[PDB]
Amino acid sequence: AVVKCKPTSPGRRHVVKVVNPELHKGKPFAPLLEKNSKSGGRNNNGRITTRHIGGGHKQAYRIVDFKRNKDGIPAVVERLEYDPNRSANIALVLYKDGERRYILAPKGLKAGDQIQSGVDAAIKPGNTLPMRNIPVGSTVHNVEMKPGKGGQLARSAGTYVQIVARDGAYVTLRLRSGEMRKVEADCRATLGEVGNAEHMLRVLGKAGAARWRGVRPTVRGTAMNPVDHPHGGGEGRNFGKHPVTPWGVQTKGKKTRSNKRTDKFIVRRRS
Amino acid sequence: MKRTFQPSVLKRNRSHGFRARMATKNGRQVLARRRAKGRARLTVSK
Amino acid sequence: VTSKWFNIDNKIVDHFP
RNA sequence: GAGGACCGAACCGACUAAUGUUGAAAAAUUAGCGGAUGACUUGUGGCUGGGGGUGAAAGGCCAAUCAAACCGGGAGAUAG
RNA sequence: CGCCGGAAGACCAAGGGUUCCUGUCCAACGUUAAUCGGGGCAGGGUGAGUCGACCCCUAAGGCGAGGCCGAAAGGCGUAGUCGAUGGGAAACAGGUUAAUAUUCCUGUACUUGGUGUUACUGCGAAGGGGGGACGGAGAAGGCUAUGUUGGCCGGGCGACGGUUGUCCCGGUUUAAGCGUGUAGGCUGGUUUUCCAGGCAAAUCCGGAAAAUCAAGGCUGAGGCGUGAUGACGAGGCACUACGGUGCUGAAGCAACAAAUGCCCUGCUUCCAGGAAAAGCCUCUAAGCAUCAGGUAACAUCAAAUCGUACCCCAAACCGACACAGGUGGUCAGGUAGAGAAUACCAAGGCGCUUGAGAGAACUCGGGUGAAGGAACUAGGCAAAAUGGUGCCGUAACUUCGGGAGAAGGCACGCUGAUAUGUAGGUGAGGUCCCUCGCGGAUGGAGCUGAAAUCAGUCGAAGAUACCAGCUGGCUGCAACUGUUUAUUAAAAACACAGCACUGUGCAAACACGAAAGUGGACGUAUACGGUGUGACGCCUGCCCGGUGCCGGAAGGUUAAUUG
RNA sequence: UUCCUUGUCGGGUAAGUUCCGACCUGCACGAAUGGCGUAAUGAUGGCCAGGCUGUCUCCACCCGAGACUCAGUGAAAUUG
RNA sequence: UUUAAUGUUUGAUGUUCUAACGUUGACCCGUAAUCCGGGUUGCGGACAGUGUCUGGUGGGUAGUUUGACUGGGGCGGUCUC
Ligand SMILES: N[C@@H](Cc1c[nH]c2ccccc12)C(=O)O
Ligand SMILES: [K+]
Ligand SMILES: [K+]
Ligand SMILES: [K+]
Ligand SMILES: [K+]
Ligand SMILES: [K+]
Ligand SMILES: [K+]
Ligand SMILES: [K+]
Ligand SMILES: [K+]
Ligand SMILES: [K+]
Ligand SMILES: [K+]
Ligand SMILES: [K+]
Ligand SMILES: [K+]
Ligand SMILES: [K+]
Ligand SMILES: [K+]
Ligand SMILES: [K+]
Ligand SMILES: [K+]
Ligand SMILES: [K+]
Ligand SMILES: [K+]
Ligand SMILES: [K+]
Ligand SMILES: [K+]
Ligand SMILES: [K+]
Ligand SMILES: [K+]
Ligand SMILES: [K+]
Ligand SMILES: [K+]
Ligand SMILES: [K+]
Ligand SMILES: [K+]
Ligand SMILES: [K+]
Ligand SMILES: [K+]
Ligand SMILES: [K+]
Ligand SMILES: [K+]
Ligand SMILES: [Mg+2]
Ligand SMILES: [Mg+2]
Ligand SMILES: [Mg+2]
Ligand SMILES: [Mg+2]
Ligand SMILES: [Mg+2]
Ligand SMILES: [Mg+2]
Ligand SMILES: [Mg+2]
Ligand SMILES: [Mg+2]
Ligand SMILES: [Mg+2]
Ligand SMILES: [Mg+2]
Ligand SMILES: [Mg+2]
Ligand SMILES: [Mg+2]
Ligand SMILES: [Mg+2]
Ligand SMILES: [Mg+2]
Ligand SMILES: [Mg+2]
Ligand SMILES: [Mg+2]
Ligand SMILES: [Mg+2]
Ligand SMILES: [Mg+2]
Ligand SMILES: [Mg+2]
Ligand SMILES: [Mg+2]
Ligand SMILES: [Mg+2]
Ligand SMILES: [Mg+2]
Ligand SMILES: [Mg+2]
Ligand SMILES: [Mg+2]
Ligand SMILES: [Mg+2]
Ligand SMILES: [Mg+2]
Ligand SMILES: [Mg+2]
Ligand SMILES: [Mg+2]
Ligand SMILES: [Mg+2]
Ligand SMILES: [Mg+2]
Ligand SMILES: [Mg+2]
Ligand SMILES: [Mg+2]
Ligand SMILES: [Mg+2]
Ligand SMILES: [Mg+2]
Ligand SMILES: [Mg+2]
Ligand SMILES: [Mg+2]
Ligand SMILES: [Mg+2]
Ligand SMILES: [Mg+2]
Ligand SMILES: [Mg+2]
Ligand SMILES: [Mg+2]
Ligand SMILES: [Mg+2]
Ligand SMILES: [Mg+2]
Ligand SMILES: [Mg+2]
Ligand SMILES: [Mg+2]
Ligand SMILES: [Mg+2]
Ligand SMILES: [Mg+2]
Ligand SMILES: [Mg+2]
Ligand SMILES: [Mg+2]
Ligand SMILES: [Mg+2]
Ligand SMILES: [Mg+2]
Ligand SMILES: [Mg+2]
Ligand SMILES: [Mg+2]
Ligand SMILES: [Mg+2]
Ligand SMILES: [Mg+2]
Ligand SMILES: [Mg+2]
Ligand SMILES: [Mg+2]
Ligand SMILES: [Mg+2]
Ligand SMILES: [Mg+2]
Ligand SMILES: [Mg+2]
Ligand SMILES: [Mg+2]
Ligand SMILES: [Mg+2]
Ligand SMILES: [Mg+2]
Ligand SMILES: [Mg+2]
Ligand SMILES: [Mg+2]
Ligand SMILES: [Mg+2]
Ligand SMILES: [Mg+2]
Ligand SMILES: [Mg+2]
Ligand SMILES: [Mg+2]
Ligand SMILES: [Mg+2]
Ligand SMILES: [Mg+2]
Ligand SMILES: [Mg+2]
Ligand SMILES: [Mg+2]
Ligand SMILES: [Mg+2]
Ligand SMILES: [Mg+2]
Ligand SMILES: [Mg+2]
Ligand SMILES: [Mg+2]
Repeated sequence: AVVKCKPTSPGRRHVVKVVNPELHKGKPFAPLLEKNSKSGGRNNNGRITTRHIGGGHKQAYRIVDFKRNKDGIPAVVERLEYDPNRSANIALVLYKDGERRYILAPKGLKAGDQIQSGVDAAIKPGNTLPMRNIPVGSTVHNVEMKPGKGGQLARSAGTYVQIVARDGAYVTLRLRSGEMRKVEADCRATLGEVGNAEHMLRVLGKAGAARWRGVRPTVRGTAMNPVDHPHGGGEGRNFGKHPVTPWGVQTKGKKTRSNKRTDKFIVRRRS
Repeated sequence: MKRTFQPSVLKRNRSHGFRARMATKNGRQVLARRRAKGRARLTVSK
Repeated sequence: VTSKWFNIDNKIVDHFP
């Protein structure tokens, strides 16, 4: 649920937090953890290649199962957990043979529920099938783009995809951006939407709350000198030029996609 | 107040030492110039 | 050097514009 | 028993005034001043290199040097 | 006599390198003299199985066989191999030198290997599993370091009134190890049968089923016992080459208070969700199978090499100086106090390497001031004032938290009584139980001890010193805490939570790179980048002609090419 | 943000080019290079009052460190 | 002159295909290896992408220019006949 903090301090007045009482209060499953060191937005040349990144809390990577290729063996959800590396929540599932894995938690999934993957699985949320066995119109998530590669679409909190049509070897999906696309019908997808759909209702409340997430402050280009940004300079506040990125390219309207080899899979761009 | 030279013999050697000069092509150019000139101490070593 | 801070201080130096 | 909560030492800063101005000091002292569980502070190590870095953005900082560092060379540049 | 005493004392890391200690010298060095010195000269001094490095293991990062890429030089990177600021076996007390000591000596210990004998026996990894192994805050409870008082022991009977007592001074210390297993903390235990899991196997780990048991196990400060009939010990005595050296040696207890240390890597809670690898335990594979190998006891051997002096808030390091500067960690007594603030002291250490006079103007740093009280000035700048604890009391406005310590006011010492010291805290002896114990109940000796009320009393003054808010009214700007021109600008500037537009369908856009690649991100449109605005409230009107961007494609013009 | 300009009117003062309230003749405001408000906050700008005072009328005395004399050591800028 | 029928390119367009080429899909081996290479297969596929030439855009970056007279210079005016 979303709760509003009381204004007992200027830094608490506007904070809204999302509290889920049914997450796990404990340490995560140790065998499925890994090391995740930060970068500061710097590449192998030592140079800043993405700006406004740096700092934050230490985090551990949870090895999440995006492929779901353990076909035919049922699993039971053991608990729901907090993942620092993604906006959605993960679930820990135990297979009938004694293997534990992490999956993205769909909406409505709670501890004790039964999930299964493969061509013979039932049509209920949390189940993974190839998309030629999923009825048209269904709402799916964690969609594969190439068979056997692992899910890459609709992986964020509250997102999903719709299977709009099927024709021979391809299905037409409506992506969350409102964009039609064709994928091969042998790609798998999980039934249902991604949980934590109230993740967007939170309000950070203070400037230090965003430094906990590893985001350094942004300086407006219009507040620089001409040697720094194309927007800099002037006495008082002057703009008098068309907006551009710090490397000179026009923003606010110009289109940047140029990929001629995947253009055959785009039925219709977003609007 | 704090000055610019804060000694540390570990970083003095990992920066300017003999084995650091020898590790690159330009470092070995410096050592060849100091031998030609005739310097008694080639590097900051011991 | 060059200073003689009062030969750098430009209230003292730049007195007649 | 929360909090970029409160008062206040260590610690980090630098708002005012006086002294000093071939200084005790190439930026300090004295008396007051701000923050003081945090967007804090500090030790050791590492990475980014000059039209380049880094910059909560002052053309600020990059070894007392910065509207383009320092060293050597072109070089005895050119100088109505 | 004065000064520091959360240091101006003691111990280290970094850095320096002989400055350390003894004899001798005073030319130069020392902001003066020097018989002195961190100065000159000569000699001496640094002792380790356990402390540190080296060593085994890794982080960020480096290098990198092959490899991919690049005019050359080279770039990136796999297997690997390095790289601590982190993980990994083991020693304490006393004595001793002029100068080293957990290193030497005395006493008492512990750790890991090799070899050998004896006894029993399934051993084996580059592989599997466990473990190592981890956040912020908060609250205590149990302790100890440590301190105070009493008892005990040794000495004292006082330069001036008094001082054989409810008097004065000093001491009252003891370790690692080894034994026991306690306050606390976590966890259900045992056996059997089966199994799509753990790159193969597994008796190990994971999972499923049944029977049985109400307990078992893991961890753990402190205390107690021993170590220890020892050592140390106030003093006394005997010498002194006057610095010290030799000998002997009493008491060596209890109560109370108490940590920021320990149990505690615990427990509770929150969201921002909190290293890796080895040592270590265990399971098997290939292999070997009267062996080898493993477990235990005993005996024996080994534990190499390098550091070790001295200074380290400093005259020895960084600042050209014997320079009001800078410099990480550890230790942390008393009386008042909430306190590591502040005042006076202890242990300990110092008086800052020119002095002697005098007592002009002026400058610097302070004290007091008649009457007035901002008239000063750009401006109450600077000074003066306020200042503590407890209780009463407190407006507009408000986002309902605030404002607010609003404003303002009252009490405050000492002595006596309530009460020969109260409420509270701690808790002995004793008695009973049993679980005969590091136990439970009762009990209250002794110790410690606020706050208040009544009564009296002194001063001009009782928050007496040090320490320690000035307050209120109207208004501009920026919501706020932050950041910024090291070294003349701290702000109304930058940031910010929030808002909007816009790009991006994943080999993403985008950025760094002749490239390979890398970041974005081990993310996936509730995500990511760019741009502007800037909490919140009420809102954000008209113009697409110009420049830009987006869509269109009929027609006009239009390159290489062809010829 | 307003040149003319110390606009005019009201308030506060004995006296107010600043301040506060209004008016609108906006040289030359105005709606995310946001408009108008706003509790709390600020070493933020302006103005007013109480207390307090050597800031001042208008200075006087005292306490120390220099300045002065003696002994010792011993500079610098500058200069036909 | 118009027209078609004929065989061909040769162009244009379109649709199929696979064998170049791509693969930051899966699996197997070198191998103790998320690099690389080889192999088997899937999906794309003569497209994409790279070279040479070419039109456009291009303060992202660079080199430069921005007159003289003048009762100081700028502003204004003038500069030859
Ligand atoms: N006058 C001051 C400050 C100062 C230092 N350097 C300066 C240069 C210019 C002006 C002033 C200064 C001094 O001498 O310490
Ligand atoms: K592990
Ligand atoms: K910004
Ligand atoms: K500007
Ligand atoms: K608290
Ligand atoms: K740190
Ligand atoms: K340069
Ligand atoms: K001398
Ligand atoms: K000197
Ligand atoms: K270390
Ligand atoms: K093992
Ligand atoms: K088992
Ligand atoms: K030593
Ligand atoms: K106060
Ligand atoms: K400030
Ligand atoms: K700024
Ligand atoms: K966006
Ligand atoms: K990554
Ligand atoms: K227009
Ligand atoms: K237009
Ligand atoms: K138009
Ligand atoms: K105006
Ligand atoms: K008036
Ligand atoms: K009046
Ligand atoms: K405003
Ligand atoms: K301020
Ligand atoms: K104000
Ligand atoms: K292929
Ligand atoms: K092409
Ligand atoms: K003239
Ligand atoms: K003339
Ligand atoms: Mg950004
Ligand atoms: Mg932003
Ligand atoms: Mg600026
Ligand atoms: Mg520019
Ligand atoms: Mg302007
Ligand atoms: Mg605070
Ligand atoms: Mg302070
Ligand atoms: Mg600063
Ligand atoms: Mg100051
Ligand atoms: Mg100060
Ligand atoms: Mg304050
Ligand atoms: Mg404070
Ligand atoms: Mg923080
Ligand atoms: Mg500027
Ligand atoms: Mg220099
Ligand atoms: Mg500098
Ligand atoms: Mg230049
Ligand atoms: Mg030349
Ligand atoms: Mg020359
Ligand atoms: Mg004192
Ligand atoms: Mg010497
Ligand atoms: Mg000496
Ligand atoms: Mg002398
Ligand atoms: Mg000395
Ligand atoms: Mg000497
Ligand atoms: Mg490399
Ligand atoms: Mg190693
Ligand atoms: Mg010594
Ligand atoms: Mg392991
Ligand atoms: Mg006696
Ligand atoms: Mg006696
Ligand atoms: Mg007498
Ligand atoms: Mg006594
Ligand atoms: Mg290893
Ligand atoms: Mg020195
Ligand atoms: Mg020098
Ligand atoms: Mg001195
Ligand atoms: Mg000093
Ligand atoms: Mg310090
Ligand atoms: Mg003190
Ligand atoms: Mg002493
Ligand atoms: Mg005097
Ligand atoms: Mg007076
Ligand atoms: Mg008087
Ligand atoms: Mg008076
Ligand atoms: Mg006046
Ligand atoms: Mg006047
Ligand atoms: Mg003042
Ligand atoms: Mg009022
Ligand atoms: Mg209230
Ligand atoms: Mg109230
Ligand atoms: Mg009050
Ligand atoms: Mg105003
Ligand atoms: Mg502000
Ligand atoms: Mg502030
Ligand atoms: Mg400054
Ligand atoms: Mg200043
Ligand atoms: Mg300043
Ligand atoms: Mg962005
Ligand atoms: Mg703005
Ligand atoms: Mg167009
Ligand atoms: Mg008036
Ligand atoms: Mg007005
Ligand atoms: Mg404006
Ligand atoms: Mg405008
Ligand atoms: Mg508008
Ligand atoms: Mg606008
Ligand atoms: Mg406004
Ligand atoms: Mg004199
Ligand atoms: Mg003299
Ligand atoms: Mg001269
Ligand atoms: Mg240019
Ligand atoms: Mg151009
Ligand atoms: Mg040129
Ligand atoms: Mg001219
Ligand atoms: Mg003229």
